[PDB]
Amino acid sequence: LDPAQWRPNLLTSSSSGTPPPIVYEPYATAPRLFGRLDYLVDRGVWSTN
Amino acid sequence: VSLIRPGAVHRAQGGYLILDALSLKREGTWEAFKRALRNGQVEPVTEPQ
Repeated sequence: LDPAQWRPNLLTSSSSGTPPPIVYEPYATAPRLFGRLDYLVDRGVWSTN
Repeated sequence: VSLIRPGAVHRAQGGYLILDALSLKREGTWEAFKRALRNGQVEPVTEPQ
């Protein structure tokens, strides 16, 4: 069992909602819009979770 | 965080940053510098590795 393989990755923490989230992003690169997939290199082996 | 080398922008805060327009347009960093100055964002260069 890989512990880091089954854990809820927290994306956004809720606030009062007043005002609702206002995310302004000047860049439109996909890593900034949709997020990027950081990898773990274990013994020269690339693996993500 | 301990391995972030500063740049011209970081050393220029609270002071005066003097650049070269020919250098900006020739090196292709004009758009990145403009979005850095307008928005406030700075992105230290990261290798793809």
